[PDB]
Amino acid sequence: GVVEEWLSEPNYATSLVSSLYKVIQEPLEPVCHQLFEFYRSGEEQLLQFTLQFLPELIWCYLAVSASGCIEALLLGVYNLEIKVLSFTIPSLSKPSVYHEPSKVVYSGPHPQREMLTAQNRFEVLTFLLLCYNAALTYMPSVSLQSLCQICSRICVCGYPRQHVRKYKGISSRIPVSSGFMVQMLTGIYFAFYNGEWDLAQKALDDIIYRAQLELYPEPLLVANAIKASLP
Amino acid sequence: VIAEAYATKGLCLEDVITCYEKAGDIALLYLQEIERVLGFFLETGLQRAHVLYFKNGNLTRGVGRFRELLRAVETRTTQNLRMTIARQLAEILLRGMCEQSYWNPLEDPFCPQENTEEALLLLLISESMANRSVVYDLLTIALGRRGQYEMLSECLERAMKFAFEEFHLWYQFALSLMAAGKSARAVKVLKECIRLKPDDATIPLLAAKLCMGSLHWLEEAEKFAKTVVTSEFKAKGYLALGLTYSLQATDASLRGMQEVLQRKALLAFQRAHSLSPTDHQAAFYLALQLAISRQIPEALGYVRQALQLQGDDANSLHLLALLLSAQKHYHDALNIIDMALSEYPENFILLFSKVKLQSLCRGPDEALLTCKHMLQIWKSCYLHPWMTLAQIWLHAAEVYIGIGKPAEATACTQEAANLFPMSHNVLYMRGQIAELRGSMDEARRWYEEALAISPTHVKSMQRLALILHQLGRYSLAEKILRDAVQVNSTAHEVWNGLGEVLQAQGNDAAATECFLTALELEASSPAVPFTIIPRVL
Repeated sequence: GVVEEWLSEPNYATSLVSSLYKVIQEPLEPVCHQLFEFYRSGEEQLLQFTLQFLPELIWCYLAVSASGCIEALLLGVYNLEIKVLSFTIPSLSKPSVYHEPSKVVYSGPHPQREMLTAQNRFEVLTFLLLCYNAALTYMPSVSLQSLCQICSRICVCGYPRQHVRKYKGISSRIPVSSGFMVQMLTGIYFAFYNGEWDLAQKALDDIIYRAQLELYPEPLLVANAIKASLP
Repeated sequence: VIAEAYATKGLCLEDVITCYEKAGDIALLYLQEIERVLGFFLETGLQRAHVLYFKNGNLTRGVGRFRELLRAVETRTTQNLRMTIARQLAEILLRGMCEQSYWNPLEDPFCPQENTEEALLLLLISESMANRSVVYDLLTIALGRRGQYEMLSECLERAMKFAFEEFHLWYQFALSLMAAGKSARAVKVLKECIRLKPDDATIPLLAAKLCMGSLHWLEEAEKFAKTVVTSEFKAKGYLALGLTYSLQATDASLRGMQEVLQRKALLAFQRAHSLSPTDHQAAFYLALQLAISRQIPEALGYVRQALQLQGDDANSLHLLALLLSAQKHYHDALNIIDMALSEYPENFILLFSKVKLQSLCRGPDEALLTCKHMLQIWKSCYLHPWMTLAQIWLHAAEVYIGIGKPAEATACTQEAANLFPMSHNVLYMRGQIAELRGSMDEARRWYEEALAISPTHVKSMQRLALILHQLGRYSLAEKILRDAVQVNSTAHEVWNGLGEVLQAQGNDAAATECFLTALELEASSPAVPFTIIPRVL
């Protein structure tokens, strides 16, 4: 209805969102194509418009994966974004803007992928989540909520805690990379101090839970830091 | 005087934040001016600007104020203020700001051009002025999201001094160590963490994980796995125990020890699987131990289960293919390998198995093409991945040996030898080439070299023993083959060599025993040893 009207329809950049969410959850093609077309254009606001639907798209992809448009969209955006992301590490021995007394790479370089495979898909998803974290301030509260709920659901899906959380649907353990959980923790940390305290709490707890089950040192480490830093 | 005057004006006006700003600036200038040649009004004037700025809901102005106060030249009085301020601003940077929103402290809304950079800077300055626990958490966050775990381990190591034996900092230090790649120290700190808290099974599980891995401290791993023994962590515990037992069995010296440890591993894996029938790790590793025990049908069943749980697990698919090859179903095995490869194109191990399977049912050309493919993949992808390249060339060499072309085999082995000249694999292949060319003494010496480098290389033992057998030195050949049997009793070629030796000596009963064992073993021999699949937590 409204979605179709949106399809048929700079000024453009400046209920529809909910309906689009419902389209993503329920198993679509023109929505994915229009979102990819949004990301293809230069204007950043459209990039942000697609970026809010990113977590729900990822969750849908993984959910379908447990038991062809969304994967195409994610992969397309992935190729669109991929570049080497490096930051300098400060030294106190050198005069700084704040006081008087080497480049390191955290992401890159990622290769272009025509197809999603079991190994590359989480490099892809982790990188996409990093891109999501890069523009976190411009993200609406609803998208942050979806992010938290989805991190939780992914973390506890095939595990006993799912039943405790009363998540209903597919109960299959989704294999997850460590870096993915780290990138989760970035967004969850952001969500904590932007009004979504409770959902970020559950998400954090579940990330710690899964990181303990998966025996992942780094997500457990960061999440432990976040939990300890909490007031 | 003027500073406290503007501050007082701000107070009486309680527009206000402006007076507080001016009061602050003049206060800093006044303090510096003093130092060249404590205030209540000065404190309120300095501080209550950014306070009302954040109360207003305006973040940009607050950040600006923080940066203004931090850019001021350090005075021996403003040091603590600058500490708390730097900490708070670092917090705000990490939790309330992203990359696309960040702007340089010099820029209008060393100078850090990025968010994490400035945050890190402020945290480091804070820790430095703190000399003589939140900042370290923030450091773990900032370095955690950026994967800088070594520097993190160093920072937390700098944090260990002030601290008593408390749980959080030590556990965090251990985890940072594990993430950084420092396995041993991590294991120690983890032992101390089990000392601090025996509630959490994650800690001994992590220790066991490290011990089972590169360190190869199997005894310690057994200890931790025992220490672990909720249903999930008990499952994980028996799983780790089984992995340890299996690895120990591989390392075991005698057949008795080997069989005992393999049975124990089997029991622990069965228990782990019955604790959690959804954990595909336990199911898979159970199936793997069963494969190792040459119980192919059972192994197939539990592989089918493990795959029903996780259909795209590379190890599960690979084990399926190896089990199929064990039943001499080479084409089906190859199909399944090709499937896993359609899911895992970069996987070298899968590709090696593809090479062997193609040599078994498709022919030499195909397997050589798979070798060239592996070579291309290796070039595109690029410690020791050099061993992988050497193995590519050596596999090509095995293909050429299989055909009967000593020249090309010599070439491929020569590439491998350019990489590792005294690899026991290379030496063995030089022996194979010598046998192919007919020079048996040269072959003998090459296998001797190989066993000099790797005294347990069963293939070299087989070949050397065979050569000695053809020379007439039966006792020596037999002794060698007995050692070989101890190294790997499932090696049917060893039992055939042994049966031939015993038969030559006139010991017919024992010889036929050997031959029978060889037949039963070759009945369930996979194209690639099941142990090629790593046993890791």
